[PDB]
Amino acid sequence: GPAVIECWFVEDASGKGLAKRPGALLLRQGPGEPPPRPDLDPELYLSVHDPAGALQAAFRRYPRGAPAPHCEMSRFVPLPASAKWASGLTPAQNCPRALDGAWLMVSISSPVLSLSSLLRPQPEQEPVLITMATVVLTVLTHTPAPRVRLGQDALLDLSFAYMPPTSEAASSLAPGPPPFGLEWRRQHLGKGHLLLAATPGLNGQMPAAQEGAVAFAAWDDDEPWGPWTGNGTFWLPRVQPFQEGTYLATIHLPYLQGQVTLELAVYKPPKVSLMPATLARAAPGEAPPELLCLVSHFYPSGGLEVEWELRSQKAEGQRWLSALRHHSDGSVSLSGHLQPPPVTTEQHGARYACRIHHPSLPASGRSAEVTLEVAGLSGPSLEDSVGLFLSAFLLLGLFKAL
Amino acid sequence: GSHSMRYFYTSVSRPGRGEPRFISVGYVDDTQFVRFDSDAASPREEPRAPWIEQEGPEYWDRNTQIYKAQAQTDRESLRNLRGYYNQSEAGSHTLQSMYGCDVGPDGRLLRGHDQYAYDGKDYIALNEDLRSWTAADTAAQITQRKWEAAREAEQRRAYLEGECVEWLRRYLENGKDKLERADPPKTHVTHHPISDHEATLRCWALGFYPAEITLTWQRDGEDQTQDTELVETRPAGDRTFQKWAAVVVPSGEEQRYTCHVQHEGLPKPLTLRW
Amino acid sequence: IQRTPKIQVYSRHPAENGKSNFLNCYVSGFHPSDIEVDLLKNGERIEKVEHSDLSFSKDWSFYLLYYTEFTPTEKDEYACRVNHVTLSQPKIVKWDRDM
Ligand SMILES: *[C@@H]1O[C@H](CO)[C@@H](O[C@@H]2O[C@H](CO)[C@@H](O)[C@H](O)[C@H]2NC(C)=O)[C@H](O)[C@H]1NC(C)=O
Ligand SMILES: *[C@@H]1O[C@H](CO)[C@@H](O)[C@H](O)[C@H]1NC(C)=O
Repeated sequence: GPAVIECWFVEDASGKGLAKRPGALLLRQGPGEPPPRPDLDPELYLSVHDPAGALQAAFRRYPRGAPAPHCEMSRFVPLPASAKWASGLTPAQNCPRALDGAWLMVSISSPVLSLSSLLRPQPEQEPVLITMATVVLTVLTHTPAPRVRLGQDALLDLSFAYMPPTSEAASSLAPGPPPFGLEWRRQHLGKGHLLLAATPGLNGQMPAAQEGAVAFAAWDDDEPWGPWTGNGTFWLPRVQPFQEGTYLATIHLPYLQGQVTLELAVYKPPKVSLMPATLARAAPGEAPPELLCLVSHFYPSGGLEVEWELRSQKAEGQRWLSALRHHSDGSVSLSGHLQPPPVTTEQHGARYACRIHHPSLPASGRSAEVTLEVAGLSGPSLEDSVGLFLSAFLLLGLFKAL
Repeated sequence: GSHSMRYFYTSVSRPGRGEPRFISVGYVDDTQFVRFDSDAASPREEPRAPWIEQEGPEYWDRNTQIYKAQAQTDRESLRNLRGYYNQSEAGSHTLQSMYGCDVGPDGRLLRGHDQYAYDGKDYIALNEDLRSWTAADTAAQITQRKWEAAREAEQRRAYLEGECVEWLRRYLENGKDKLERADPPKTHVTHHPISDHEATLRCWALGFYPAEITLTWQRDGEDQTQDTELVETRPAGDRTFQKWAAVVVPSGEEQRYTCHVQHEGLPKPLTLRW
Repeated sequence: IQRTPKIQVYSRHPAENGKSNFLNCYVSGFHPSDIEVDLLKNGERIEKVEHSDLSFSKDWSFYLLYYTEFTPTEKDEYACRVNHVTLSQPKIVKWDRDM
C-alpha cells in the first residue's frame, strides 16, 4: 500500500520527443487535504477514485519493501479498434457521446504485477492542488514474467474491471455487462501472431485460435448494474521454445482499449555426461585420452558455462566446444572437449570433472567425473600365469627343435 | 517457390566516435542488390547485383537522397529513444527498421512487413492484417495511436500490395537466371563409430539453392525426430548452401536407417543408405 | 536485449589433403553488430582473410562469413576464434573435418 505512486507523464506532441514530467497518483486521499505537492504540475497530480476497485486492490496488498512500481501516464483519445475481428463493438460510425472529455492512460509495471488503467480527469482554482480522476477500465496481470518448463502448460493470468463512465443522460442501453473483446498476441524476434480473439457477449466469427490455445474470457457476473469484473486468462497447452517472447493481452470496449504485456520464458535443464566413463588407460607419461563432455537437451542455448576441474583445482589441457546441434523439440546439445597434458603418477586417482552452470540449473550446476587410471605394480592374473606357462613351454620346445 | 523483397535500415550510435553509423540494404531472397553506408568513402546508393545494374543513374541519385534523409531521421529517433529510456549517453544503441513483401510462387502477395526494433527488441510492428499495430511500451503506443489517427496503415497497405510486389516481380524477371534457379543438393552418408556399441550416421546436403531443404532420418519408415542432431543451414561461400543431419545408431544396425532429403531441385525426394 | 553469436567452422567443399579449398567461419544471430572474428591455423591468426558485408536478418540480428584459401593437411589444425560483448573470453571452435 504505497498510498502514492510516482509517475512519468510522457508528452505525445510530435515537437516534444517523448518528453517526461513528474506526476503522482494518490490512491487513498483520506479525510482532509491531500498532501501538498508544489513540485508537481497541478494537472499531473491525480487523486484516483475507483468504483470498480481493481486498481485500489492491486496495490492494497502490494508486498512490503518491494521496489516502487514503474508508472507512466499519457494522454488518450478514444479511437475505434482497427483490428477487423473487433468490428461488432462499434457497428455505427457515430462516436459515442458518453466518451467526451479528457482521458489518461496509466501503465504500472512491477516484478509482481502489470496494470493498465483508463482515467478521466475532472477540469474542476482552490482545489487546483489536486485533480480528481475516476477509473473506467483496468486490466491487470499477476504473472508479468512467467517461466514455463518445455512441454508444460502456461496459464498467463489476466483480470479486468469496468465501470461505465457518466452517460451524460444518454444511458439508454441494455442492462447487464456490455460485450467486450479479448485479444492475445505474441511478439518475438520480428514475428507476431494473433493467438486468440474472442468477443464474449456478442455472437460472431472470430479468427481460429492458434496452437490449441483457449481463454477464460467472460464476465464474472451478469448483474444489471456495474462495475463489472471479468476474466481473460490465457491457457497455452504445450510450450515449445518457439512460443517464447512477449505476450500482449488487450481488452476492447467500444472506443476503449486496455493492454498489458507479459514475458514468457521457456527453459529445459541440461543433461550432463562425460563420455569416457571406463576410468582411463595407463599413465606412464604422455598419451592422455581426449575427454568429451556432452550436455544434451537444454534451453536456452545461450548462458551455458562448461568448466573443467581436477579432483578441486583448475584442470589443465586444451579446451574447445562444438557448434550447437538442434533437436526437433527445439532444445540444443553441446559438446566440450578437453585434452589434458601428459598424465603421470602424480595424478593417480585424480578425477577429471566437467561442471555445467546454466540459468535453468541450480547455482551449483551439474557435474560429471572420470577417474584417471595409472599404471602400477599390479600382480599377474591367473590367466596371465597360464599364458606365461604356455609361452615358456612353447619357447623351450622350439629351442629343443632347433 | 516463395520469394521476398526486404529493406533494412540500421542506425548504430557511436558516442565519442562521431554521429551514428547508418546502413541501408535491400534483399531479394536473402541476396543483397543495393546498399548504403555512411561510413563508406562515397555516401552513394550502390547496386550490388548484376540484375539491377542496368537501371539508370536517376534511380540511384533519388535513392541516395532518400537514404540521407532516412539517416537524419534515424539519428533523431535514436536520440529521442535514448532520452525516453533513461540510458547513459556514453553507451551504444541501435535502431532498426524493416519493410518488405513476401510473395508466393503464384506472384500474389502473401505477407507484408513494416517493423521497428530498438536494441534488438521489437518496438512497433504492422500486423498480418495490414490494419493494426503491435506496440508494447508507452513510447511505442504513442506512435501507434498517432499512426492510427493518421491512418498510415492504409498507405502502407497500398504500397506493399502495389509497388513492392511489382518491383519484386520485375527483379525476379530481370535476374531469373540466378534468382529463380534451383540447384539440387549433392548427398552422401558418413559413418563414425563413437563407442564400441554405437555409431553416428551423418547425412550431407551440399551445393544446393535455395536454402530451403528438409533432412530426415527414418528407422524402417518411422521418423527419429527426437534423437536427431542438426546443424543450421550455412553458406558455402559461392551462392549455395550446406547442411547435415546426424543420427546415433546401435553398432551393426546401420542398414535399417535411411536419410530422406527434400528439396525443390530434386524431382523426387532422395533416400540414402550407408 | 543482447544475443551471443553462434559459430560454425567448415569448408566450401569436402576436405581432400593436398587440394586447395576455402575455410569458412559463419557467425550469426548476435546483437549488437560489433564482433571480432579470427581464423587460426595451429593457434596462429591467418593474415589473408576476407569477409562479406555485415548482413541483417528478419529476427533483428546480424551474421557474417569469413573465409580464406587453404590446403587441408593431416597435420595442420584450424579453428575460428570469436570475441563479442556477450561473452567473457574469446570462444574458439575447432574445424572438425567431417562436421
Ligand atoms: C480466472 O479464471 C481462472 C480459471 O478459471 C481462475 O483460476 C482458477 O481458480 C479456481 C478457483 O480458485 C481454481 O480452482 C482453478 O484451479 C484455477 N484455474 C487455473 C487454470 O489456474 C482465476 O482465479 C480467475 N481469475 C480471477 C481473478 O477470478
Ligand atoms: C533515470 O534513472 C535514475 C536512476 O535510477 C533516476 O534517478 C531518474 O529519476 C530516472 N529518470 C527518469 C526520467 O525516469
